[PDB]
Amino acid sequence: SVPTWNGFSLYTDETVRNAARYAYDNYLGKPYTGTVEATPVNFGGQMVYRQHHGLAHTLRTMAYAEIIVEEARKAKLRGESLKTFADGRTLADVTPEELRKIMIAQAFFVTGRDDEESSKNYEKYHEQSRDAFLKYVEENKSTLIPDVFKDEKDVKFYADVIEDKDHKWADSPAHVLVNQGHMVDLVRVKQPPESYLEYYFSQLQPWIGSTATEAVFATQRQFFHATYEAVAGFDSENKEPHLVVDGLGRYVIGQDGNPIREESSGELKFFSQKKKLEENQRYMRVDEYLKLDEVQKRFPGAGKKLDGGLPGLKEYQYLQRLNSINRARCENDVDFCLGQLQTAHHQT
Amino acid sequence: MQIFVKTLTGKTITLEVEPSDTIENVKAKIQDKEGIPPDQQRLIFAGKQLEDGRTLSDYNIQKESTLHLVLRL
Ligand SMILES: Nc1ncnc2c1ncn2[C@@H]1O[C@H](COP(=O)(O)O)[C@@H](O)[C@H]1O
Repeated sequence: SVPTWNGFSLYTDETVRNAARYAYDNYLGKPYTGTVEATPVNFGGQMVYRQHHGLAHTLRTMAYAEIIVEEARKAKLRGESLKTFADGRTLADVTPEELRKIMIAQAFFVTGRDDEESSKNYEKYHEQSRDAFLKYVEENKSTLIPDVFKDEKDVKFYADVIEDKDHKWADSPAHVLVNQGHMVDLVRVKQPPESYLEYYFSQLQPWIGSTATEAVFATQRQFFHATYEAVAGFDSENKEPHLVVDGLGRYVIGQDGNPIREESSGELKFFSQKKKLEENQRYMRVDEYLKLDEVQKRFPGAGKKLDGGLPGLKEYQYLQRLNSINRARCENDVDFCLGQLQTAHHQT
Repeated sequence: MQIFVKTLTGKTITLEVEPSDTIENVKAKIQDKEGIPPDQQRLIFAGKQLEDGRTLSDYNIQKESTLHLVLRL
């Protein structure tokens, strides 16, 4: 039941491009009004007001939604079984028209932010993002309705995804693409990179399968390089403590060289970072976690080493690239950033 | 006392330090070995960002401790 494609592409479809321009012009390129990391930065002569959740971040999430659907479609054509929603659809059933509407919603998903304040203003920023999207649709209803959004009912659905009132991140193909697209962009900052990558992998994999998921994260590395953003390393022999991403916790090796498990082998018991350990215990290391065969079963990270940054560049030199005027153009120029992503996409 | 400083790019910097050392001192050491300006260094331990003026023992940073070096822009 895979639909035929009609040449739809993030890098050529003008509706999607115009949504991003509007979002940048009215929201993403404006100074933060809040207090949390609201102060802008100068990159090689140009100001960038929102370096964490700006234009480049937003365009990359749209770029992720596209490759995720592409890789899902290929997975289902290979005969793979993908996770289903309550109506029986999979990500591989997403139509061109649907993906366009999803991407438009994505372009507004962080327009409502007044700063990088976390958690505390969740509802306010999400509601403000919804409002931005609704204002955009209204001002452009003559071209958007009914050709892009069928009716006002279709609009509200995507409005609701943006607002995210009940955090149903897995409720529909739109919910998964928007929320996981937003989420995985954090691969550009999260440490330790192995723990975070294994976690994100586990969130995306059931929807599109392992092969597709590997391809998504491999392409992401190109997307980061192309938009002058940090490319993480991956070291299966990382000896630092493993971070349990869900809850920001730890696992513990006992006095005996055994992971502590709940009565069953049972689940590894979650350990708060704060809580103290009986003597002779120690946190589980990243390398230990990756060679757990329950982890190896679901994640091909063991025995894998990936070089971060840019090969041949000393770390400080890689900094200068990240700090460049090119990064600034990505954050302030829709056409340029989309151009960078399009080249990355082809490179495959 | 040796601590380990890790970057997103997968680099690990092994530093020979002692609890008395302040965070500037550590940043200077990082610049000595890797040529990264202290200006652009953000050190994190236990999810907490380390402040220049204070020392390692102030944050209960001990031997074989792992720190994150986040790059400041
Ligand atoms: N396990 C997950 N599945 C789907 N989306 C997620 C998951 N974890 C986080 N997200 C998304 O990422 C957002 C958090 O982004 P941030 O504000 O950068 O922490 C959440 O509100 C969700 O939209």
